[PDB]
Amino acid sequence: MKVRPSVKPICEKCKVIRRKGKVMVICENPKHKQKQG
Amino acid sequence: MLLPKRVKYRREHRGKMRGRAKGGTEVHFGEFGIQALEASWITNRQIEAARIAMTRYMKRGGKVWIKIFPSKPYTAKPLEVRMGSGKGAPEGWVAVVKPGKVLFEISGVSEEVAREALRLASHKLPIKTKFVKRE
Amino acid sequence: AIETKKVVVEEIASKLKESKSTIIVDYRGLNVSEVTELRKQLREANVEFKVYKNTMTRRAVEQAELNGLNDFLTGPNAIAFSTEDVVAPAKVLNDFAKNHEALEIKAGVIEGKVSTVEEVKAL
Amino acid sequence: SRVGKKLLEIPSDVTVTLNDNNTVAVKGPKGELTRTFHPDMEIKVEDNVLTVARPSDQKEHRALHGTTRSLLGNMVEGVSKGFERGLELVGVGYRASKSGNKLVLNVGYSHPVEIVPEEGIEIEVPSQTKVVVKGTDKERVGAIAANIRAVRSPEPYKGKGIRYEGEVVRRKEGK
Amino acid sequence: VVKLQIPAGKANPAPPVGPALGQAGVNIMGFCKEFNARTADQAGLIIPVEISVYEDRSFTFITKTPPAAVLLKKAAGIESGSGEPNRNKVATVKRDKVREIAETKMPDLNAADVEAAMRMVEGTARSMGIVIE
RNA sequence: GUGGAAAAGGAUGUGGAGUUGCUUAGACAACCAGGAUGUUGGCUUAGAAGCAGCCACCAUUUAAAGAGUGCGUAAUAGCU
RNA sequence: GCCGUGCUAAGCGGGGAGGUAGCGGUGCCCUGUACCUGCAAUCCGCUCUAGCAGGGCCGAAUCCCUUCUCGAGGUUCGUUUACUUUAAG
Repeated sequence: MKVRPSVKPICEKCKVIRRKGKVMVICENPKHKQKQG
Repeated sequence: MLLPKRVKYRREHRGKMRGRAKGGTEVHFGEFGIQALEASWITNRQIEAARIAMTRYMKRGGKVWIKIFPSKPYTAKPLEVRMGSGKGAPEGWVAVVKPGKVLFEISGVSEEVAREALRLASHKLPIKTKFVKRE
Repeated sequence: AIETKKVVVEEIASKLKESKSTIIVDYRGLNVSEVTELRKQLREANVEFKVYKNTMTRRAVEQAELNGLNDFLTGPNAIAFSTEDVVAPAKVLNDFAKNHEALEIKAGVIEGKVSTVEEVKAL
Repeated sequence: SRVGKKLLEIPSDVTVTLNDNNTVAVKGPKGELTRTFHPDMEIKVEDNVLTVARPSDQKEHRALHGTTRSLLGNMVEGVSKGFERGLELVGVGYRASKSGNKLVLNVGYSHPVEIVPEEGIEIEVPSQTKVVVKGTDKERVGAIAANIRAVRSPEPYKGKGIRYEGEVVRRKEGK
Repeated sequence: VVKLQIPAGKANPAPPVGPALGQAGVNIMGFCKEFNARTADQAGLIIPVEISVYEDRSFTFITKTPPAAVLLKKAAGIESGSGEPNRNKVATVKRDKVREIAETKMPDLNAADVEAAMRMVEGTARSMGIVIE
């Protein structure tokens, strides 16, 4: 995870999922997994 | 590092800002411009940092077209002194910016790279900001 | 969208002077099969046969309504179109029959294509 | 581009019934599955024809209208044929075998790991490494498969432990 | 099926090819005599050989024409061509030599015609900047 | 639990008003097929052939193959 | 070619958990009776596989290849002792 209040897709394989009140991202590369707040 | 080489009076009032800019309401000299929406002070270091951001990302261009120059000096007292006993020393220079002011102009660079350069440099200024193109 | 109309009307101009045609199904497009088929039709005959594959119902009915209203069976799926102006095929059709039956994929066991009148057993 | 208003059909010999307003019970050749929904949905059963009907088309009504047809269709082929998840295990000494009505694992641990199926969902060992779970409901089969994987999740450096049939795992080089 | 660009210099030892010949299931030394007999017809060149194993465990070896721009280095007089594209142009090759090079690969290529073949050699020669006269 | 405390910034949250290409001569997705040849692009690695880069931006029948976006010790695989 | 005069060099250990479809090496066992300093393992010389600088070699091959060996280790089985740790009875 990367808990950062700025979440944007690093690579083009990332897609954003609006989950539980915190807009996460999910990608095949686990380094690109982050969630705000 | 933008410096007026001579000023009449090196200390002057802080001034008040209200209302839109008198001039510079439209991008006229380049083809893509950037606009202020909120009025505040912008310093030498902020102008210089934005110019380094634009020039170093674009690595090419006709020219950079800075559209504002800081003339107002602002003063500071030395640290931890009892307040009073005369106005402090001049510390730096400030360009006063009202809303509807084009800050930077760009000519000769294409669409998305101009958009990326102006976003990358508008992130380095304290004021809310909008892109604009020339009619 | 009118470029579709230009390619339609030039294919109508082709098929009006076209005398003969041969059923080829555009599935199972393996490279060695299609290169050997194209090289052997280069050996057999001229280059007049086409590689055009688009078989939507706006194309086949528009080709059929001027001439040859038997394209309802060739409406679905994908059928390449071959145009033959020079020499009446017979040994060429037997060549197509033999290289379809002795492996090297099938043709649907002769779907048939209306040269002037042909539905069954193009040989 | 719509999955909600498409038509689904009972393939053969699978009985369906509506005993309460939004509780549907389906008995196929394998067994019986019964589920309950909120009453805003509407289901009608013609002979080998099932139709779904929503009162209004809005943000979450569209979601529930799509997912109820997907759910009912998925459970009717599940009660038709059953469903399979296979699990491989990669390792030079890793073993998994069948003990009665239970499944025993020994992968790395001093104690063996016991899995006790209770819901009539079968686990079989065709080989020492390959194991299969076969069941009626996709939710329960996936839950049991995830429960087996959580005993040892696969590790990135050497491909080891429990994994699914054909999925890819990340390869990290250790020096 | 596997491909091996066997030169006429040496086909015997293990450091050049090794397991590529070893893992095919055919004896390596048992066909080196046939490889040398096929190579001596075109000796002084690098012949590609395709080794194919059928379902009946039968091994077939097919030799082909050498790759393009092999004789272009000999026509230039320099073994290694110019690695900088299209501004260092030393090899000035006549169209008669271009036609001969195309004619040597009339059977091997899948190009339509001699015009397609000279387009092929233009597309190859434009990478290292070889002048075609 | 906004109401009932607060910013630069981030987002397929949502309600309104517009603009713009495809829009049944069948779109976006889904599934089934196609993925080659010169050519293993050079030349330092006798290893690189997409696995670093001086580097082109060809032609074949293709409206499909770009000298290439991807498991891969370095090519060779169900693969995109 | 009997041999003699001024001079040499290929070369002066390998195998078996090893590393690149790559040899040498700073564990381990061996015959050693075959030389010394440095670089070289979350590594270096380096590619007909020779580890890289010099010298101690009469000096050319009995030391470059061929039954010329079993043996000093890497092994699906060891039901043939027996010990030791967790448990179906």
